[PDB]
Parts: sequence; structure tokens; C-alpha cells
Amino acid sequence: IDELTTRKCSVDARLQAENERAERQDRGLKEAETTYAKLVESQKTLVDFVRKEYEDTKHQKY
Amino acid sequence: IDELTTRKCSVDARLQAENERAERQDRGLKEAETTYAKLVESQKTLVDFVRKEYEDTKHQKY
Repeated sequence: IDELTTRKCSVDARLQAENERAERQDRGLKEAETTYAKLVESQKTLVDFVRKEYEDTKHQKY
Repeated sequence: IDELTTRKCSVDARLQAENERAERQDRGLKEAETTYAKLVESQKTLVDFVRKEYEDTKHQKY
């Protein structure tokens, strides 16, 4: 029981920290998902913003 | 953990059953060992009386 308690204490400590790892991963993607979401909205809008400038630049010269 | 704990509890309960079994043997032994001491002392006493009885039988003859 004590020998398995050492396994029990080890597995409990690592999993209770693994739950911390799991939530640390959750906050890890939270920024990653947000930043990717922040980029894709910014990426698409700024590209067409350039096209908008590009269109008028083409319009003025063509 | 749970499978090994109930193994510990079961053997502890069974050991208590084994504990009294030797206690019954011990308490019975003490009564039996002491009782035979009186019997063998009486056994030697009676054969001593028989030894005296053999002397007594021929003493009346004399």
C-alpha cells in the first residue's frame, strides 16, 4: 500500500499538475486562437484595403 | 489502490480469526498441561500406594 502510495502520490501530483498543464495549454491556445483570429480579420481587411488603394491607383492610371 | 486495500483489510480480518485460534490452543494448552501435572503426580502417588498395598498384603500374612 505504501509502495503503491508512492505511485499514488506520484500519479496524483503529476496529474493535478497535468490539469495545470491542461489549463496552461488552454490559455496557450486562447492567445493563439485569438491572435490567429486577430490576424485573419486584420490580414483579410488590410489586403483588401491595399486592393482598395490598388484599385484607385489603377483607376487613376487606367 | 482499491484492490490492494481490500486485500489488506480481508487478511487483517482473517488474521484476527487465526489469532483467536492459537489463543484457544494456548488457553487450552495451559489448562491441559497443568491438569496432566496433577494426574502424573497422582499417578505416582497411586502406584506408590499400590507399592505399599503389595507390602500391606504380605504384612498381614506375616
